[PDB]
Amino acid sequence: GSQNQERLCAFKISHENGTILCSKGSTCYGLWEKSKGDINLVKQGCWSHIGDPQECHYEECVVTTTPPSIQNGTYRFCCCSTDLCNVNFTENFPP
Amino acid sequence: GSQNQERLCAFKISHENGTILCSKGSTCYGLWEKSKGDINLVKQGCWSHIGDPQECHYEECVVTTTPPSIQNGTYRFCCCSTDLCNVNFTENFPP
Amino acid sequence: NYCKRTPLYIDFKEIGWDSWIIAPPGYEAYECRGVCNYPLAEHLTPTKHAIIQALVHLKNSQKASKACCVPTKLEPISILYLDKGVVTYKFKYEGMAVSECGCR
Amino acid sequence: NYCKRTPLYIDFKEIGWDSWIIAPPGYEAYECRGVCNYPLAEHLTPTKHAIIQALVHLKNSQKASKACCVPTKLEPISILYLDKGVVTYKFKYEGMAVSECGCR
Repeated sequence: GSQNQERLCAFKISHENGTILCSKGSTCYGLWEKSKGDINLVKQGCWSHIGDPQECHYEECVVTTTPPSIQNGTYRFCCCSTDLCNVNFTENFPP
Repeated sequence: GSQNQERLCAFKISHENGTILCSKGSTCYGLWEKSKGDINLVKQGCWSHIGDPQECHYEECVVTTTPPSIQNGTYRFCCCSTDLCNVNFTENFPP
Repeated sequence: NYCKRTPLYIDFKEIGWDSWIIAPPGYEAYECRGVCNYPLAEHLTPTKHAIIQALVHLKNSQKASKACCVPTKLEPISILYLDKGVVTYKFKYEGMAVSECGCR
Repeated sequence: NYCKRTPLYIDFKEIGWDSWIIAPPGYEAYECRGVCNYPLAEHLTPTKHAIIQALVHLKNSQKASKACCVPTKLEPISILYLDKGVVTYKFKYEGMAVSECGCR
């Protein structure tokens, strides 16, 4: 919960049955790669609260930063602060 | 010797039979307390070369700094760089 | 003012490192700003050397410098980066964020 | 110039500490002086944070400070001191002398 700063997140402390516990206020994250209709899940798991990255405060997994130019701008990273929020991702790019 | 930076010093690595080995370029030291005819040996042993204290470069154990004002200026410290040089002490005060 | 931790955000895009760091877009790294005044407070966890040097600087500003306010405890952050085209995840990338400042 | 170790002698009498430190009369404590220039050389053993902050300072002198040249490895010295009238000998009094400088 929020009091003990624990959170359940999807996974591609044990990683049993596609989920993982993220303690110490850690958040869920997911990394995809997308090019037109092709979408592939790369990694899922915990994201440390240390450094308090901005977009990990969203309750949904939204990609709000323009993707890096590497691999033709195909990577899609998002982090979020509700349980199992990294199951899928929504896009909201500046471009 | 000087090549291996080892030195034998008096003692009041084992401290067998009143001597002790001072490695790593360490020097001998002796601390006495003196007030008129009363002289007493307090401690003997090794003095680390780290910090390269000035008066430890003497080959003889000479007290070349004015004693500290504590305990009526009775303490007599000296350090030296020859084997068993801390057996006794000689004085050379500014006062 | 006094040596404390102060905000500092790192934008990997703006520093030119999104070429190899996929995630995050940035993070709070913090920094340490302020003067180290003698006597050095305990929360600044001063070393014995920093205490001595600070004192010498007080007596003679030319013989020694002040103790410097620097990070004394660094914490790790989560990272995703590319290594020869290989995505590499580290839950704890050491030495990235400042949790405590002090005088050294 | 560049961040390096520089001489600094401590005279315990002149700093007023012979009241409790019987020996030595003094010792070479050294200090660290110089600028930390980007890129931070390897012998300065820079942390990841010091590298990032140095880069931000280069891009924007107001957003971040330079990395500071501070002692990164402290060594012990031998000491004789008084504790409530008790002579106390330590072959290794930690944190007293600087063996290596670096950027942090």
